[PDB]
Amino acid sequence: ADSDINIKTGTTDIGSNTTVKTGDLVTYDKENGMHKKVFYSFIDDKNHNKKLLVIRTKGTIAGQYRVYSEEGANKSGLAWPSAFKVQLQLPDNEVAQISDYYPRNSIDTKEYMSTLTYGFNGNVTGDDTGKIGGLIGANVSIGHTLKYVQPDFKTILESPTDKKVGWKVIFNNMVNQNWGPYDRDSWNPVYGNQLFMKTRNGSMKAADNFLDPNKASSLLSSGFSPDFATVITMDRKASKQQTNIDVIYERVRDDYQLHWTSTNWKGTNTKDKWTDRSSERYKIDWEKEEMTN
Amino acid sequence: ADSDINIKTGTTDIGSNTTVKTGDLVTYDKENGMHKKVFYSFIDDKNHNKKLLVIRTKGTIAGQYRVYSEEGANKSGLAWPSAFKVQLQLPDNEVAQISDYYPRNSIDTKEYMSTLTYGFNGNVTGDDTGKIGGLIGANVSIGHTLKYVQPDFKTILESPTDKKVGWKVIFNNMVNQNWGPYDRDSWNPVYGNQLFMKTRNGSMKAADNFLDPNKASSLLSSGFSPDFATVITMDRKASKQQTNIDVIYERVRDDYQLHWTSTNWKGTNTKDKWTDRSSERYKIDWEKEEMTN
Amino acid sequence: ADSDINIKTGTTDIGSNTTVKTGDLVTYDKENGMHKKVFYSFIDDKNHNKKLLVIRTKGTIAGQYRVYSEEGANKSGLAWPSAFKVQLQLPDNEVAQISDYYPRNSIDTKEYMSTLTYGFNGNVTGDDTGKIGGLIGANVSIGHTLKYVQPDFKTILESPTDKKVGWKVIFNNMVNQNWGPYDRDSWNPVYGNQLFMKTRNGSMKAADNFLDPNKASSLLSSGFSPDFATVITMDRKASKQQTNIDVIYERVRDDYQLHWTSTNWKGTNTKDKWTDRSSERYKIDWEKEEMTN
Amino acid sequence: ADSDINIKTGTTDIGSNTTVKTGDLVTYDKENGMHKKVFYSFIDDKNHNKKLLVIRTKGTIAGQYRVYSEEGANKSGLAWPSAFKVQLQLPDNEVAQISDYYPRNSIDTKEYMSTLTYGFNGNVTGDDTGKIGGLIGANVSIGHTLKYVQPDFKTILESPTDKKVGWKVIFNNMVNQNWGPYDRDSWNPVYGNQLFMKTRNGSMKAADNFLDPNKASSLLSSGFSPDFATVITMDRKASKQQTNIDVIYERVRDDYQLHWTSTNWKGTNTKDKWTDRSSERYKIDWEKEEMTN
Amino acid sequence: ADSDINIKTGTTDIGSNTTVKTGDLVTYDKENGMHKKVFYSFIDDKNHNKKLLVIRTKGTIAGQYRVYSEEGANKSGLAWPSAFKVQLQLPDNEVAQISDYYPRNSIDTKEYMSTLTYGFNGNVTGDDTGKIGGLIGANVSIGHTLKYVQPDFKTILESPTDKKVGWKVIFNNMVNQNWGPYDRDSWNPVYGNQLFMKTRNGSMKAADNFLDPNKASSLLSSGFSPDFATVITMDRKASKQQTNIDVIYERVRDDYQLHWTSTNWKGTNTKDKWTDRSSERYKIDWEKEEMTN
Amino acid sequence: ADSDINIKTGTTDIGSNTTVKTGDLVTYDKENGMHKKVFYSFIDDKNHNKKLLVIRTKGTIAGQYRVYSEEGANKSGLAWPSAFKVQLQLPDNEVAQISDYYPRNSIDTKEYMSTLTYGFNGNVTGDDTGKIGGLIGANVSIGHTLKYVQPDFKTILESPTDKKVGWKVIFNNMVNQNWGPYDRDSWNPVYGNQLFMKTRNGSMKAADNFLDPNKASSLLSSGFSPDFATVITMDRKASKQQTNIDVIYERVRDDYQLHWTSTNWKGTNTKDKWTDRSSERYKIDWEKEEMTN
Ligand SMILES: CCCCCCCCCC(=O)OC[C@H](COP(=O)(O)OCC[N+](C)(C)C)OC(=O)CCCCCCCCC
Ligand SMILES: CCCCCCCCCC(=O)OC[C@H](COP(=O)(O)OCC[N+](C)(C)C)OC(=O)CCCCCCCCC
Ligand SMILES: CCCCCCCCCC(=O)OC[C@H](COP(=O)(O)OCC[N+](C)(C)C)OC(=O)CCCCCCCCC
Ligand SMILES: CCCCCCCCCC(=O)OC[C@H](COP(=O)(O)OCC[N+](C)(C)C)OC(=O)CCCCCCCCC
Ligand SMILES: CCCCCCCCCC(=O)OC[C@H](COP(=O)(O)OCC[N+](C)(C)C)OC(=O)CCCCCCCCC
Ligand SMILES: CCCCCCCCCC(=O)OC[C@H](COP(=O)(O)OCC[N+](C)(C)C)OC(=O)CCCCCCCCC
Repeated sequence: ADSDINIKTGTTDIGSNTTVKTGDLVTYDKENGMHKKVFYSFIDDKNHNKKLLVIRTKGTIAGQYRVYSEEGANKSGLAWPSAFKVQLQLPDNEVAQISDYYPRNSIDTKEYMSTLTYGFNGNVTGDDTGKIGGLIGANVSIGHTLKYVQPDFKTILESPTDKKVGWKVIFNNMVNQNWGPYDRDSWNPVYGNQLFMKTRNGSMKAADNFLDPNKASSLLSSGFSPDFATVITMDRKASKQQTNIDVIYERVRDDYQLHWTSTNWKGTNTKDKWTDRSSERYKIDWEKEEMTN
Repeated sequence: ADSDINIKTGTTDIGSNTTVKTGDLVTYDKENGMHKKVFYSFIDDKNHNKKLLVIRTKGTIAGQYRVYSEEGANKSGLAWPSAFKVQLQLPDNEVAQISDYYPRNSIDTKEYMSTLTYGFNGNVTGDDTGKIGGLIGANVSIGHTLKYVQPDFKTILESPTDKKVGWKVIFNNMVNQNWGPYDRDSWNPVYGNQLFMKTRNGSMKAADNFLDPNKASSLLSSGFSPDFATVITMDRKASKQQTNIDVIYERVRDDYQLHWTSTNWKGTNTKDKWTDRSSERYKIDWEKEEMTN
Repeated sequence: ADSDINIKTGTTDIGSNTTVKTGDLVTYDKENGMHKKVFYSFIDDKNHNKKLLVIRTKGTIAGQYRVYSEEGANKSGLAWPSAFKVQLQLPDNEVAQISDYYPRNSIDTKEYMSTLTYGFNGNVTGDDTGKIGGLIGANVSIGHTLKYVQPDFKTILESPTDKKVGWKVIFNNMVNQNWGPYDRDSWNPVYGNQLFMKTRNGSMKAADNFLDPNKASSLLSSGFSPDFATVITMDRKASKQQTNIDVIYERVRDDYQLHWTSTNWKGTNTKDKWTDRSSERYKIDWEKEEMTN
Repeated sequence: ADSDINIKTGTTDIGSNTTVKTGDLVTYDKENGMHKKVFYSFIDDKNHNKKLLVIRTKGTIAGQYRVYSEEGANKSGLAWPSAFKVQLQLPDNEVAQISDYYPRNSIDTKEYMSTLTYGFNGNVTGDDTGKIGGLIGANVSIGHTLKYVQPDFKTILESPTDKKVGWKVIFNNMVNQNWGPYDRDSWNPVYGNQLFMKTRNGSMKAADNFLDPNKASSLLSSGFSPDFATVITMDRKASKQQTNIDVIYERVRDDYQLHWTSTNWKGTNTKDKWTDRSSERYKIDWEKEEMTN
Repeated sequence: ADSDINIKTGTTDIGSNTTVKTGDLVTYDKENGMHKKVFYSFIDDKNHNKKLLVIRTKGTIAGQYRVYSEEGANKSGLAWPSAFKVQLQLPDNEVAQISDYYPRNSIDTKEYMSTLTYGFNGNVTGDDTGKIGGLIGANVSIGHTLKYVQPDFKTILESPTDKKVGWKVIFNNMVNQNWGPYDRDSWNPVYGNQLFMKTRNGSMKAADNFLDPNKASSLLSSGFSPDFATVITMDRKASKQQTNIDVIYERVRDDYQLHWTSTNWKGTNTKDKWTDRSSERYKIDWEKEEMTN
Repeated sequence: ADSDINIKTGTTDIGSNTTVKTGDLVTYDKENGMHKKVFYSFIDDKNHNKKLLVIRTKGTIAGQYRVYSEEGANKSGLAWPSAFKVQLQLPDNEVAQISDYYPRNSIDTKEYMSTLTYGFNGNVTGDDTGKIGGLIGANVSIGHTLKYVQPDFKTILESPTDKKVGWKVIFNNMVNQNWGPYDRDSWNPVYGNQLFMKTRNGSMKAADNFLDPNKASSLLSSGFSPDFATVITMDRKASKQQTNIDVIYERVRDDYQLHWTSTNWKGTNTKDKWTDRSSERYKIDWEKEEMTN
């Protein structure tokens, strides 16, 4: 908070009394279903030290959640998106540098609660025959309760070097049919990984017996639309005013297969089966303030 | 957050010191009961890279929740809106492209809570006859609690290609008569799908025995009014300054039938029975900045 | 959110650098107790496409909650407002159209919580005679908890056509004497519909035995004041610049009668007994920007 | 709160009607994986008393979470970041001084709840033989509940002297596999420190049996990006207008080793095993208002 | 709230259309580890009645939490900061006065909840021999629950006279090892004051057996940074325009000693053992609007 | 809310385009420890109807919590502030009037919750000898829960007449040693009023056995600083432009005495023992817009 040091709010920011030449580039990769788009902005504030360029890789990545293979009613497969990734890179010999990037790793908290209870009890028992009985008792109780919030997909910021910065979205865990949350490594000796399992012992065809995409999380089927910001600074006295950038939109899928053993379905997951990458190279012209490709 | 990179807030946005020519077009489709409307705005900022056009498909889609067929008191049917859809498409040969779209798939979270309890107990029992008894005990308890919020209708963003983008609204599940939430695939061996069932074993006429539309969710009967935004960019040097768009407002209904077997009502649901589509083609004139049709 | 597409906030709105000629018309209908009022505003922004007119039907509708008929102490009646309605309509041959309307159907959510508990137990029992006993036990528990918020009166938006748009307020359910919520269709074999019942088996006069209006919801007795907004657009090249509108403020009452059978009171409800409508026709003059009548 | 003393808000702040010359310097230390960056701003308000300079050490520090050594399946090690540190220092003979620093130690609160319950009980027991029995009882209960929120990593502000100021981020405790929170000093006689333990008695290779980095907290693997602000004031009449600063980005790792004793895995932690420091010296030129190096 | 009297918000404040000459003075007291700093501002609004001066004693006070003395493994001591204080004073003969001071005593609230429960019970017992038994029971329960939030350190405003005003921060109570909150006066017959005790009956060296500073509250080890505001008014017609102020940063430490009696550790606390004061005298020159020393 | 009537926000307020001459007067009453201060503002808006003057009686009142008398170890007393009061009055013959006053009586709410539970139970018992037993049971439960928040000190606004207006702060109730809240009228047959009691049956000296001021609420010891606003209007055509005001800062103390009967301490409270008043008379000069004294 800038106002917490007594500095008037907004004084230290950059971009006042200047003209910013924004832009936009959109490209669709039919092969991988990645509607990538980048929205840039050239800021050159005279009071600043270096020329600036903010790249916002909005785009969108499809889900690709479908049953790829079926072999009769005995067994069938399924491919689902294990994690989405997007990164920006620069040539090793380039002179520009990565300055900032908004979505960053943040610390996570958890509640905690301790309970202690003392008790006392006493009753008097009697019957018709005149018998009289008594009972005196006591009890103690100690309790620990711990609660926290865990999302289905967890965004991460990979260690950003000077030249390349990249994010990542992975599959934390999911709740199926209102049952206990499952994850890729979850295992049960009888049924196995029940992640995307419709019925434990249904009699339908194996390919049919898969969780309906609507029931599952949206990102699995309808894709994930990133919103990431990075800022690139280039010295104003550099001999060359042209730079090249590479943007990647890789998506990683997994193989989930359920198998009918004798009576019930058995689910197995094979992480990191396929990976799809869609890299496009853009060219930056600092002098003209336009990025084209 | 633009201010989190130290850039002055609002610097990177587009639309400053420019005149935007808005508009409006309203049309009602009596056949399907879809009061469709589009509210557009032409933004051509000199500091930007391409001409812009934002389309907000506000409109409204009716519910169409009524008992379509009745056959005596033995059985009767009912049609309800399973899902609402709206999408924008462009001709394959067009040069414009889809840039953005507001309502997007978002990650969902869930609470979690683990509990552990230790116990101790002891009592002394005595009677008139002088008998003295004792009791010492202990117990342990482990508990997992998981809570999350699930809406009745869940909006989704279908995988947006470069040329076409479309949303979708589906029926998650509903609570009937304060009873457990039901959904399309819910089944009970005795009664069956009790989704829109008034009384389990009422003696009234079959057509009468249906959940009152007021009790159910509003969207089922009174319709759903969308609010979706998309932005279309067209290069300023293109030879042709005219483009055509298509807007669709399809709505999908289901068939719900309850049947009197011997004593109680039995309910069955047949998903995706009917679909109603209302597509209108608009023409865009970038040079004059007006969309008409 | 306009700022979520990178457009500067407020750019796409209409009404900048223009003069709006507001107005006001108030009329009271003594027969039906409806203090109806409309607050209009003519907006004609040169950058827009059509002339605009926003109508805000503020007004107010009385409750009319009273004991209409009494027949000795054996039985008596009561009329209460089941639902309030207000709608705007245009002549079929008119050229203007309905564009927007603020209060719209919204999706409703519900919480959900699943619980699972394991237990263990063991005690050692002994007495004076040296007898020693043991006990080992275990238990499991499964719990589903579902919570949601339900208001007394639920506003709805009837399917809006091009020419007419109307809202509606209905009676969801009410809590009486801190007892379980009741509604119009609620029934109990012994007492019946106990909605507005003071005492189950009081000995007072039948007319007296009714819930005090203060205890009940406010809208029942003191009326409901609507706040609804609609916008009408008319093409700027139309031959005729005059339009007629109709505004209706209908209110629906129900008959609630309690009857002394032998020992306790019995309550019965007869929905949709009376309806009161108060329609006034206004005239719109686009050229002069004034609505009068 | 400035407005709480009746002073108009923002009156006492500094930075109005002045030009601030910002800047930026980025450097990457390949050896230690620390993408350090500093964003400075020279403020010289004529109404103020001294020249000002705010340094925001944004940067980023990698996680470095990996299995460094493995010796067959009997045992293997692991190094994880115990704490991240960053500090600014000035030469002892310098004339500038440290004025402020935003992230500061803050007081922490805890909930508290006391419960007291009285009880009464009575039952009548009878059998076919005509025997009649009674039971009267009472009980009391006292309960203390205390709850508070404890984050995984806890930022601290080391005692700031006049010349040097430094922050610190340490490892509070973590929740593993939904089990009770663990910390560095946690110990269990059977298993030991179960902090980063995959399975208690799994049969896999020792190196394999480690908690997946995705499951653990993000900062452990993907690094921690600091955001700390400090302000340096230098008198405007000083003979020398040049100052030197030192910025350090030390990171401390620990050694976590699990050992297979006879049947189950045993985990041991050795705090403060390695420390990595990356110090860079910057030069400040007050007269020209530029920091370079 | 100024707007609650119908006065336009901000009308009654002071500081509009005037120039405020701020300042800053920083000094570090190596002997006591108190990085004291004062940030002043001279406001002389022509519409006001007196000259104004707001002093914000930001500064910072070190924690000084360490084991001062150890005598073998039998016993050892510890000194921790019991309370931090800071006050401003004026000479008795001075003419200026204290007007305001932000952080002020505030009323504290507590929740409350009363519970009442009625019960009923009945079971039918039978065996093979045809014996039939019954049981009818009832019970009542009354419960009072009271919850409130209590911070570790509680800031107070000492009774402010005309000439001197001073704040105070004291040690409310702390939670150790997730156990019941402890305070200075807490006592246990077996162990004693268990405030900063690592293990109840550990076998390590006495000096070693102390709570790790990281586990404890931050203010204990890393110090407390105050933020207090006071405003001084001086008449504009006074003969002398020079005033002297004194600022004190006293810190009070306590002695905590744990002692090995025969088997377990015993902890004893001796409140108010040492006090450290660091007073500096500043000179105020109203005519020149500068405070120097 | 002004914007809820369609009036542009802030239109109806007073104070626009005018100059307000503020002020300040501070006086300390050594005898009673009341640092009283008044902050006035003369507003004369030409569009208004009367001259305005807002008086904000900020000031501060000391706590005066101490053991006044002790008589050996058998008994001792204590005086604590029961209630703080501040009021403004005008001479009866004056022409000015009291218009407004911010802190006003506000309605207080309470939660409420009704619970109902049905149960069922059944078990099968068997032993080695082949005996088989059964048990079928049921139970019902009704519960009322009511929760609300009650502060320690409750501010009130005494009935404001035309000439005088006064506030009041009283002692609602307090929580001692985490035990049930106590108040002035609380009584216990064995111990008595245990409000400020350290230990029930401690053996220390009577004067020593009193609750530590730090443990109690802050206002008891460190005093209460009021913040109250009132506005006085005087007609602009009045013959006399001078008015006199009286400001009072009375504080009421109570006598709390604990007495050693035979084994335990007994506490008694005598409400309204002493009262301290400090009234100062100010003179208002409307023509010159200055209040002096
Ligand atoms: C895997 C299990 C590892 C052992 C964990 C030990 C830490 C938990 C301590 C514990 O049980 O809580 C403390 C309780 C409650 O009493 P306290 O709060 O200590 O008050 C003393 C009253 N008392 C003498 C009648 C017992 O007092 C006790 O009963 C404590 C007795 C000494 C420690 C052993 C307790 C066994 C707990 C499983
Ligand atoms: C479908 C069921 C699959 C098995 C799930 C195992 C995971 C749950 C572990 C569990 O029951 O919780 C741990 C408990 C509580 O004690 P801990 O927290 O382990 O402390 C040890 C104290 N104790 C030796 C007296 C037991 O200690 C135990 O009693 C654990 C014993 C070893 C695991 C088997 C527990 C059976 C749970 C159904
Ligand atoms: C109207 C009632 C329709 C039936 C509803 C079935 C769905 C509910 C399943 C259920 O009861 O929850 C699962 C429980 C808990 O254990 P799980 O979480 O399955 O862990 C297995 C441990 N166990 C073998 C010792 C039981 O394990 C069981 O006991 C499940 C046994 C198989 C399903 C039948 C359960 C009967 C529930 C009324
Ligand atoms: C490690 C344990 C140290 C001792 C802690 C003592 C402090 C806790 C006091 C306590 O147990 O709570 C007070 C209860 C509840 O009654 P009160 O609220 O005192 O009302 C009196 C009614 N009664 C005479 C029928 C009992 O009344 C009592 O039963 C209090 C009796 C005197 C104190 C001893 C209680 C033993 C608690 C472990
Ligand atoms: C240290 C203890 C001091 C005594 C505290 C007395 C204040 C608490 C009163 C109390 O126990 O709550 C009221 C209950 C519940 O019934 P009520 O709400 O009074 O309804 C009457 C129904 N009844 C006749 C069947 C009892 O009705 C009763 O059982 C109240 C009977 C009269 C007061 C004595 C109750 C004993 C409480 C410890
Ligand atoms: C100081 C006490 C004054 C009396 C307060 C009466 C008001 C409370 C009524 C009450 O107990 O709650 C109603 C319950 C629950 O059943 P309901 O919700 O009435 O459903 C009827 C089912 N049942 C016939 C099997 C009982 O049904 C009953 O058991 C009600 C029976 C008639 C009223 C007497 C109940 C006694 C309560 C202390």
